[PDB]
Amino acid sequence: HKILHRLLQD
Amino acid sequence: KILHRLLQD
Amino acid sequence: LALSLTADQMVSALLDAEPPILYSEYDPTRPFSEASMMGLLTNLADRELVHMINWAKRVPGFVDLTLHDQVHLLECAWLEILMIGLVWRSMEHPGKLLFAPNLLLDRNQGKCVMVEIFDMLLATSSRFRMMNLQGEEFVCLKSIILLNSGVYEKDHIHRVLDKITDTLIHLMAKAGLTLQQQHQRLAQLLLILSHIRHMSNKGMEHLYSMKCKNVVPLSDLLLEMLDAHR
Amino acid sequence: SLALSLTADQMVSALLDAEPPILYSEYDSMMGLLTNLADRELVHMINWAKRVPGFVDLTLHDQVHLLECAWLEILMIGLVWRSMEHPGKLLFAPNLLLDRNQGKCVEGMVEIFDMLLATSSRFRMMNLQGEEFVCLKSIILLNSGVYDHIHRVLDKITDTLIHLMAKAGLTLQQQHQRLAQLLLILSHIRHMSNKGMEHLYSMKCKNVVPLSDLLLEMLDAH
Ligand SMILES: Oc1ccc(C(c2ccccc2)=C2[C@H]3CCC[C@@H]2CCC3)cc1
Ligand SMILES: Oc1ccc(C(c2ccccc2)=C2[C@H]3CCC[C@@H]2CCC3)cc1
Repeated sequence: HKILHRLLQD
Repeated sequence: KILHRLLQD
Repeated sequence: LALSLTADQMVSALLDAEPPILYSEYDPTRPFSEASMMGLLTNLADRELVHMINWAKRVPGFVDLTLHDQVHLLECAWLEILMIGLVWRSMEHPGKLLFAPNLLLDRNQGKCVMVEIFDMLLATSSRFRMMNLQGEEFVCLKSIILLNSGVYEKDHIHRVLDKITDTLIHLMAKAGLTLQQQHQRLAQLLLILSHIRHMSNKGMEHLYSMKCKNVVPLSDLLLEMLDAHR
Repeated sequence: SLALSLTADQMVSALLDAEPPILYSEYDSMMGLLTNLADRELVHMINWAKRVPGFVDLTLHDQVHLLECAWLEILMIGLVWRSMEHPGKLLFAPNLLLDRNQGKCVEGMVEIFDMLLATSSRFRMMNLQGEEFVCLKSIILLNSGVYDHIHRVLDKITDTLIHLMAKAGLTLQQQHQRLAQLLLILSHIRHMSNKGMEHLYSMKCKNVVPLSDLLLEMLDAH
């Protein structure tokens, strides 16, 4: 996935 | 510069 | 001298300064080739620039600036000004961009050359329609764009900007908006200016992508206005 | 929404509490240091964004887009804010204080440096307050989409800005003038971000700088 995408849900 | 000439009057 | 106007006198001056809506040289009796669309826009924009220049001179406070700063402001703002005009004209025509009364651009046409720019221009336009942007507000915003284009004579621009702000507030207050509504409306309108700045920079890139590709027959004036942005 | 559930003072307090820290430049070359700094700043920025009232209320799709659109703007207003106590200098980090002359050996950056310095000077002359700064930065984030809830939160932050100015003793006239000037500076920040984005992409194309994975993805959104 996109890093920004993962960081926002992590 | 063309803008100079047009900016007169 | 521009600091001695009333809000009504400021509006009056700005309305008088308004350039006319121009026509394109599009022939309706003949089939229009899609590959000539940029030719019509370039020709149109080039003619709009002359009217814009004389409009700037009739913006209170502008002539008070030196010739150098008048040039720098016009060089920085010209595409922004063309865009807010375009956005304003396209309000009563949902889904399309009214470059001219005889030049309407639809989204699928943008797919022939500019789709991303198109959608942003429409979004800005519909938002003005959603907010019921008034003509008096429009001329204020456009004059603000002109005076706020230069990033890097100083205090004068500041005082005129405050003057147009008071004018805008006075217009909203005259319309019957509460104090809170005036602030919120003022905020939303100026935040839309950031979008106009954004679209201008993207459009400038798009103009360079085509000028280098020999796809847009530009005038000496447009080449001069375009080269100002690196 | 939480943002619409807060008072003006509660909004300010929440934004101040959400603030990311000032980071230091690190070794592992000017662009190399900037890239490493920005990359670590982005991680804190994302965490900051999740702490901005109203932002979490958005779908994750909307959150991605806003951050993809605003990230360089947010980096820049932060840089501009940090540099206010250093006339003619950019405080990228406490151990990385640069003037316009350092932005020469990279091409296209010295022009951006001049604009950042001028923007920092404007905030300095306006006596910009920290409370106002966190409001503007949140506005930048929520307005980045040139693409009703967001509008409501934007109105909330607008009222909050007006509240701060009223508390400071500014008259109603001074309030809408100051508000206008601050928001007009956001147009300059948008402009600088667009140019910065151009510079970064050209440097990536020329393969002169190694941008991080996150920066690559963020930049590829533009
Ligand atoms: O009123 C306007 C506003 C903008 C334009 C022009 C334009 C400007 C200069 C030369 C050629 C086209 C453009 C360009 C190209 C596509 C349509 C619009 C918007 C973005 C940049 C043309 C007329
Ligand atoms: O806080 C900041 C602000 C800006 C920067 C960076 C930056 C951003 C991303 C990657 C690498 C460098 C930049 C670049 C290069 C010049 C300095 C500034 C401003 C314009 C683009 C870095 C940190």
